[PDB]
Amino acid sequence: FYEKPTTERKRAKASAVK
Amino acid sequence: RRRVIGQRKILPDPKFGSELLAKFVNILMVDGKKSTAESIVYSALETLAQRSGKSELEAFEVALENVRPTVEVKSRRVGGSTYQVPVEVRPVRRNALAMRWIVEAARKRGDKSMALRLANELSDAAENKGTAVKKREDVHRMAEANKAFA
Amino acid sequence: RKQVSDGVAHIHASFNNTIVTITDRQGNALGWATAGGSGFRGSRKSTPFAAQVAAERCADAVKEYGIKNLEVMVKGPGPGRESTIRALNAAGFRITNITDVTPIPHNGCRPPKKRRV
Amino acid sequence: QGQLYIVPTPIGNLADITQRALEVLQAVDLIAAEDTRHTGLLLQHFGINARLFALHDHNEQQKAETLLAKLQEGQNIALVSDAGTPLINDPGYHLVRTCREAGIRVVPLPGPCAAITALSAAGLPSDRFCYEGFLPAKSKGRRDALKAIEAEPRTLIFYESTHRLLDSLEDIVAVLGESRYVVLARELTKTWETIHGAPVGELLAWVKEDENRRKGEMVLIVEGHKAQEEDLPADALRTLALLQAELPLKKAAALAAEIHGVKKNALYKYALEQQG
RNA sequence: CUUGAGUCUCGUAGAGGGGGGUAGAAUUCCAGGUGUAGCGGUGAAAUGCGUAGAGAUCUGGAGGAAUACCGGUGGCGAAGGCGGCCCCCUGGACGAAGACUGACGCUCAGGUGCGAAAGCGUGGGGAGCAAACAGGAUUAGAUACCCUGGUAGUCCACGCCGUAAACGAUGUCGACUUGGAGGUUGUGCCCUUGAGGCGUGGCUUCCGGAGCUAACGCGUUAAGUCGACCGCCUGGGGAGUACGGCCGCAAGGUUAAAACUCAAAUGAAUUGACGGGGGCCCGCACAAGCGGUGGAGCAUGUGGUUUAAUUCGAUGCAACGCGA
Ligand SMILES: [Mg+2]
Ligand SMILES: [Mg+2]
Ligand SMILES: [Mg+2]
Ligand SMILES: [Mg+2]
Ligand SMILES: [Mg+2]
Ligand SMILES: [Mg+2]
Ligand SMILES: [Mg+2]
Ligand SMILES: [Mg+2]
Ligand SMILES: [Mg+2]
Ligand SMILES: [Mg+2]
Ligand SMILES: [Mg+2]
Ligand SMILES: [Mg+2]
Ligand SMILES: [Mg+2]
Ligand SMILES: [Mg+2]
Ligand SMILES: [Mg+2]
Ligand SMILES: [Mg+2]
Ligand SMILES: [Mg+2]
Ligand SMILES: [Mg+2]
Ligand SMILES: [Mg+2]
Ligand SMILES: [Mg+2]
Ligand SMILES: [Mg+2]
Ligand SMILES: [Mg+2]
Ligand SMILES: [Mg+2]
Ligand SMILES: [Mg+2]
Ligand SMILES: [Mg+2]
Repeated sequence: FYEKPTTERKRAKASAVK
Repeated sequence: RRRVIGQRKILPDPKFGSELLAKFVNILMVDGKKSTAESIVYSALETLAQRSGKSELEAFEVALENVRPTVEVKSRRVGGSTYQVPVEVRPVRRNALAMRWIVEAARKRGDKSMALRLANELSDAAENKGTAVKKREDVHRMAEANKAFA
Repeated sequence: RKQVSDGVAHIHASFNNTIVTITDRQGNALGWATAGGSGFRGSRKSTPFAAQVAAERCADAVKEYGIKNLEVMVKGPGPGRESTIRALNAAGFRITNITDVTPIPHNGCRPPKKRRV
Repeated sequence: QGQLYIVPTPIGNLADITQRALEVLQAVDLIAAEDTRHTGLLLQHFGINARLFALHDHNEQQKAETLLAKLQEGQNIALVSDAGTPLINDPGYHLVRTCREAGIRVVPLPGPCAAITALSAAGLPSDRFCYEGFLPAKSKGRRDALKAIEAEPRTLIFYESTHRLLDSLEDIVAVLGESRYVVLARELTKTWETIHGAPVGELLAWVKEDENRRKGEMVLIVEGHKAQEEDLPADALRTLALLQAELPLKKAAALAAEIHGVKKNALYKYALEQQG
């Protein structure tokens, strides 16, 4: 896929920063 | 931990500098029994020449060569869990760890007083007896047997 | 044989094997060793121990040239990254600098599909 | 302690069941079945009630230990399949092996077998035969399998599905030749039962004449290779062709003859004929 | 008539679009030098590559594809989407101060245009990737993940296809309605001393009041209070299927039912089991030791054999020197 891991990593944007 | 500290400096034995004899009983101090061992070592070695046929001068450390371990168990936190990971025996625990478990089974194993236990249990090592030697037979279970996961 | 006395050590570290080579300033190889070529075999024996064994074997093979100072280059990751470094340093060698030359791509070619295990 | 029973089931005609099989089915506590629902319907037709266990090849081994534990507890387990008898292209090998190695009695029962039923009415020598089951679904694999058994002198039994009958027949024509005699037995013990024997080319042509003739389940009986030694070994010819591709013709023929220990003149003539 | 909507002047940011150039890294291949038995892969292997010299290292060359760092809940675009740098052509938006036209406006069935990826037609290109496929391994045999290769496809020019969980599951436009914390672009004033303070715009992220909501939750960027217009829905399955019409080279797309059958289908949220998602706290649970059982002979008791009985009960964690 080579794109799903990028989306998964970007999902963590809202983990604890905002 | 970032850095590690070594062992605490301890003065030697003025009599003969026998660290093994001092560590045999110091770790086992209880109920002020140090005086008993201090007064018993000389009295025992005075008559041990005829009691066991040998003097506790050069034969006191001739059946303890196998005591010195090569691998020891260390609780190390790796992979998010504790594990043994047997590494080379560092001087911190190469002898102290093995020495602390010698009188753990030869303390009151058939005498009413420690007058003859301490000397006899070690003198019997010259006659394929004793327990300090066989203690090393248990550390091999977790060392050189699980190299796939260690 | 040429007694150049100066060279550079190239290390190629991989998840399955490690390669150590010695060359001169003009890129001319003189000796090499590999973890799989030093008695070890299989990924289960690709530990840094095999890497240091291969480094020691390469050092022994190249000692004939009388090299003393080496510049060491690291290529890619792998368990045998620092083990090879210490193994070759201990074999009577004067380290100069550690250079990381891993070929990082600037998103040029699509990487192979990743494993699902 | 309890024994395992290998009880065959009808191959399409309910009336083709044995009385002992019915008694065993009613006399056991658990029935391991390929598809519980199917067996359940069959049991209902005979008015038999018992426990059903989903045992198929996908989870065979996984549940083999559980079945072994149940048997050791003194229970009696009967193994059945959707049709015919178990262990013949049907689940049961791992369970039977585990039971045998664990010291558990195995009681087989006679019953329907599609291959045997087809062979009985095949009209071909039955003294010796080789059962091969299904053929590879891929063209390359099917061709390789057919080539491997081209020289087999014994009668060959194969299983076949309506989905790939035409392709399998075409592959057989290409590999074994249209001169071979083949018998196709379809829908045995059913209303549309039909057994037709003919040369492979004639058979194929007849089958293609109507789609109705390739519907249902099928069994193929292939006459064994004839006892003719005039033809030279095929491996020598293949080696000669490969060496010709890689090396000159004369050296290729000499090397092939040397390795295979056969006359060089015949190989050279065959190579020249093929080249021409 | 000028407030709505537009035009002119100045300036601002922008992966907005089309076309042409060019730069660096990397992969693959070709060739040369040094060098010599392994390399590659895996949980372990094997297929594969290598003495006609691989892999490693160096030094040239060819080619295609994509633009590491910057890079950000950053920016632009009506949507789909848009990331090296430069040039040419070109669209939109915003801010200061004016001048101008004077309702020129909003929404839109049909209609027209645009429209991810896959796919199709013609002709090129093809490094890496990769459906299909081949082989290896695994299995009694399979399938399935796993490994080695590998063809379309992926790229370009033209034409067709017009479908997505094409989503913010929120149609477009306008007005009114408590507040905080940011980000990003303007602009006016105070010593811009500067980063700052005072204000005034556009876009955008988070929390939250009234209000709303089945609840979740939304909350000035509304799912709040209203107004204009358009599209769409009224049980679940049948079914976005059949027939017909239109479109298409094809794949198919669009419009779109009925018979028959069920008494449910469904949304939100609550309570507990489950759990390995996880984290945490405990208990010789584990860790580190002490002593035993299992090793051998006895005694007791149990399971079984025999017997006329070897009475019966517990006989997985909760029985076997137990009832007794
Ligand atoms: Mg079925
Ligand atoms: Mg079956
Ligand atoms: Mg642009
Ligand atoms: Mg512009
Ligand atoms: Mg173009
Ligand atoms: Mg290049
Ligand atoms: Mg925008
Ligand atoms: Mg006027
Ligand atoms: Mg319309
Ligand atoms: Mg495309
Ligand atoms: Mg096609
Ligand atoms: Mg095309
Ligand atoms: Mg083409
Ligand atoms: Mg295969
Ligand atoms: Mg693959
Ligand atoms: Mg490949
Ligand atoms: Mg749609
Ligand atoms: Mg989208
Ligand atoms: Mg929608
Ligand atoms: Mg919800
Ligand atoms: Mg809110
Ligand atoms: Mg609502
Ligand atoms: Mg309905
Ligand atoms: Mg349709
Ligand atoms: Mg139609």
